[PDB]
Amino acid sequence: PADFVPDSVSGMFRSHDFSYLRLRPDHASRPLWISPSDGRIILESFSPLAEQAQDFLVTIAEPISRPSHIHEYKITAYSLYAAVSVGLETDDIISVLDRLSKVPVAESIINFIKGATISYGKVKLVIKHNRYFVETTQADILQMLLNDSVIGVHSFEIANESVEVVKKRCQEIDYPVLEEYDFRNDHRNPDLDIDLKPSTQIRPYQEKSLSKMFGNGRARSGIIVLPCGAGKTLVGITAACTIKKSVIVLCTSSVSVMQWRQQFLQWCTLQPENCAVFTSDNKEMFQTESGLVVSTYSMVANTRNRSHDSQKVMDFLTGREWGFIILDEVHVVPAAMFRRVVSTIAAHAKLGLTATLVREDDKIGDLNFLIGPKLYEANWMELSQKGHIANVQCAEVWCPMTAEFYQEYLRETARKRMLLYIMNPTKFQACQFLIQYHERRGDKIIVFSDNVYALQEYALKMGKPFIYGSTPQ
Amino acid sequence: STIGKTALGR
Amino acid sequence: ARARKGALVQCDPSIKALILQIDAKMSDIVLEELDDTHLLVNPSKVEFVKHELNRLLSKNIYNPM
Amino acid sequence: SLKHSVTQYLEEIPQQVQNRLYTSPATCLAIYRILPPLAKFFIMAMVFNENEVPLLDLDKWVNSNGKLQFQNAIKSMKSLHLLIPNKSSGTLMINLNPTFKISLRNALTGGEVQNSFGVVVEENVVSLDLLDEYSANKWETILHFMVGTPLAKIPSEKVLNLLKHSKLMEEVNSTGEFKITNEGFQFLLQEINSQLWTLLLQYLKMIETMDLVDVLHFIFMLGALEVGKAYKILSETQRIMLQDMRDYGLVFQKHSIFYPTKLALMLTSDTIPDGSLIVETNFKIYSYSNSPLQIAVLSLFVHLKARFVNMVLGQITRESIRRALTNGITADQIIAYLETHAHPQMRRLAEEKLEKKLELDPNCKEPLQVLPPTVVDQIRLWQLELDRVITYEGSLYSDFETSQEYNLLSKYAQDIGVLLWKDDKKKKFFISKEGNSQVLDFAKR
Ligand SMILES: Nc1ncnc2c1ncn2[C@@H]1O[C@H](COP(=O)(O)OP(=O)(O)O)[C@@H](O)[C@H]1O
Ligand code: BEF
Repeated sequence: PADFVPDSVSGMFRSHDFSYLRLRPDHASRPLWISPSDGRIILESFSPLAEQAQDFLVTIAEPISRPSHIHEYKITAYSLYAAVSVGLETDDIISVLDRLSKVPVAESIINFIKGATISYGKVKLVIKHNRYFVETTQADILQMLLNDSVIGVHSFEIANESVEVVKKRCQEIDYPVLEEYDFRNDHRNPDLDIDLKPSTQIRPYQEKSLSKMFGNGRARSGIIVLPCGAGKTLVGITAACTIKKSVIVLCTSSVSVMQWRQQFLQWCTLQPENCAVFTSDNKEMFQTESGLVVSTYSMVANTRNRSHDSQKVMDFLTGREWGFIILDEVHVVPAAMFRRVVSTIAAHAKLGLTATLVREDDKIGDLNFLIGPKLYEANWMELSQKGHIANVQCAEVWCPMTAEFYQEYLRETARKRMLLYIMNPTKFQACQFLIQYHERRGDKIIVFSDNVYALQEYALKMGKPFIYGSTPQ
Repeated sequence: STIGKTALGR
Repeated sequence: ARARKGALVQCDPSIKALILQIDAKMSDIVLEELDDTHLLVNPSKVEFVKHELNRLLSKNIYNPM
Repeated sequence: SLKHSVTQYLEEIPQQVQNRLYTSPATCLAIYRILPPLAKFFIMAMVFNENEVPLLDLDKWVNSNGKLQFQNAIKSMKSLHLLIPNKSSGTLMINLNPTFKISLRNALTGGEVQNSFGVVVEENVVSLDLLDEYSANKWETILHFMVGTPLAKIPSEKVLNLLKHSKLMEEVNSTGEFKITNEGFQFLLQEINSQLWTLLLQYLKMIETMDLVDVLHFIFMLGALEVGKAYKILSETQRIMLQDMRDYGLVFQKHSIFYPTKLALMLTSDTIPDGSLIVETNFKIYSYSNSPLQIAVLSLFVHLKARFVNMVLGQITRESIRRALTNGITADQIIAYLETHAHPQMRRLAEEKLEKKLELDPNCKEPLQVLPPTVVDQIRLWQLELDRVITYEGSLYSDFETSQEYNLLSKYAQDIGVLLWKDDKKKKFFISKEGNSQVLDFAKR
């Protein structure tokens, strides 16, 4: 920004005017606009080179909003920390960013990418016989790690419980750690010979998600985000069947845990003998050399009171050195206590499967040092138009509160006001009309309600079955 | 687009 | 034969109840209840009830930053 | 509306002034072009023959199919008093105005014209570098100040006086500021041709005691002039008028000779896009425009977030829409602006959506909506939010001795359209402040 006259309307843009830079002659082709200050990226999805960037942008920048035509990404430290893992250096990112930008990349953006892209690839955490060694490939790192205030070819031991500290400590210091597994050269752990039966049909995006994980040949630990119903179960199954090692699955429900075993059996050749479901109903464990455990966080993250029947199983889980962990619905692992399982269970590879990667608190970023970076993400509309997921006409009905009910809503306190505006009669009428209308259309309807009293009242009024927390499995 | 029409109810 | 200057407020049940609540807190607002959709209000308070009601309704609307 | 607006003004002028308005051929050659095609056809027929032609002869020319057009053509021609109906010998004879006739004959056949088209100094200037820049900037200043965007060089009092005195850009000393109105956004929504005619038409009505014909002898003559050339200097009123016209970016003056500009020729006749924008379901806006005029008008109802040389990106929000509505901008105009300034990508996708809709069921033809319906619905809903509370100024009538009297007074208010509410049970009714005195007076009688 030198010798650049401001415009009479520049006042409306408070230090956001980016006209101080000039446009390149090939603007009509290049699809990207780059914000030199906020790091935002505006992508033209209706111009050539749109597809070549829609995947490159997903790697280095988290997506803010991706509407029909104009996509909006943003570059942050964590997004770069995700891209730095899969064989990417600063030069490649800068080269492509300049090659795809209508405007030249500002120095500020170049500075941001340079800072965070050089950290990757000098510390490795390995596991041996349930003992965790922070192995480094050069001697110089000893004067850094052993002299760190928090910590405590050369390899040294570290407390199992203390992994969650050092891994976060590694982030603050120059070098963050990467959890790579060379399952090809791992012989000590007994193998499990399971493969996808020929009837399987690995969809493209599933292959892309796996490629971002097994690109180099050593399984990377991270998170895969796919829309609801995209087939995340088969993604985990394929990862288990390609690593070919004892695997454990954690899922946040009893119905869902049952779903996983049935899915695992159906899609691959996992013999039923080697599968054990550790839920509140049955707790038997496979005695075969290598097997599979599908359990839940509530049955694995408990600390204080475990029953005698559930104590032997937990010791069975802890004693062996597992080869793969599948954390279904990984948006709940950074909670106060669920994260403990990631440390107690020994594993050389960790995968996270979730359609939504968001939580109200600030603990979402904690996933980086728990299971690793985010490997792949997929659009929702892209899979919708390709027939992989259904199209939905979202609607929001405005049921005006009747005069009689509304008057009480003014006086009542916050906690009871909720029950008051959940049970207004107009909502009953709207739900009854929609249910009848869609039932005539031969549709299967689901009626959600976080409030149980309304759920029961609606169900008993309409004579329909209902499910809530007190229900036996 | 049903904006101007009367509200739903009994 | 008797005329009474004022403002005729036409609205819906929800707005009517809010005006009554404002009238309860400040007595002079409502001069007379005409029907379930009409209220007679003090001329000086027309510019105040109209401005105050919007503030109350602002709680129900989610303005992102 | 262009020819309609200019024609409509020319109709209201008294006949005595129209006769004087046709003395200069320059004006005649301009008024002739605005009439319907059939009107011009008949006018050209009568101009060269010094006789009187019965109306039935004119009727014979038109075919049965085009009979309707013959009614508008004759009506519009008679309204301007160009065609004089003379009835004699039992026939409704038709003749052309002698002054209009002579003027047209002089214009076409190159007769003495008394410099109606002006003269030439043969000292040309560069059109692209100066004329385009001068009027574009001058026209830019008036529109920028109109939109309310801050600007360094404010226009002179002449146009400022005209702006306020018009419905455009209502102002109040107590407020101390100027803001655009319902007609203001409509004015900004009109093409350059109509955008210029609105100001010139308002100037015509504003002037008082400067002849009305002279101000038209200049505007219509100004169309005859061709851009990029000199014209030496005319009526006394046309001198101050020329300087006044200089403030609207119509004529450029170095300081003896004046030069018309692109807008000068833009007055007579007609003649990716800049301003096209994309609106997403996320209520975002991306405008492919590089012009402070477009950015300013977008700022009326858009919360701008940043800009690049090629495009401008912002977000639609409740605050911006409320800000525009408070100024009198209707949601219908806003959607019109978005639809008529839509990017080709939106149009193509909308066409494909329509094609798929017709592919499954070709029975119904859904309207082609370029931009998503949710944005339109939300904007209209916000307008309803502004319309929630309804208040009228008026009086309440009560304490009636007799039902007859209550019905009599209330029914009278209904008849004159000043009744806002009534209740038979309570023998009460409310009438607007406007009709109070009429109801009181009727009550006494
Ligand atoms: N490749 C595939 N072939 C057949 N069905 C598939 C495939 N991928 C996913 N599905 C189906 O998609 C549905 C949702 O799968 P699931 O793993 O539960 O999704 P998610 O965990 O992402 O919500 C199931 O019916 C599953 O069988
Ligand atoms: F419904 Be899935 F598990 F995202």
